[PDB]
Amino acid sequence: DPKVVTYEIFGTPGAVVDINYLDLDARTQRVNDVTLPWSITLSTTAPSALAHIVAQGNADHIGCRIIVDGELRVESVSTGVNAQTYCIEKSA
Repeated sequence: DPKVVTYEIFGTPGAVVDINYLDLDARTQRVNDVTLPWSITLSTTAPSALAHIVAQGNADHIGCRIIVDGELRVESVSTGVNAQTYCIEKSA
């Protein structure tokens, strides 16, 4: 069965952020003006993949998770004015 990778961005309900995330073709995607909380789910038949995401907007509290086949792999949370959050999983 395919590997399922989910990115989550969360922290301040209703905050608006912009996002760059890596898809499972190793291509960087851009999403602008997204409301929190937010997620996207991707899948691949490759057994191993790089995954990473960065988000930033008007939230003063913001975090990210990378979940692979239901398993939490990495988590980061930040507090600060217009804070940025970054998660990377080098072997999803």
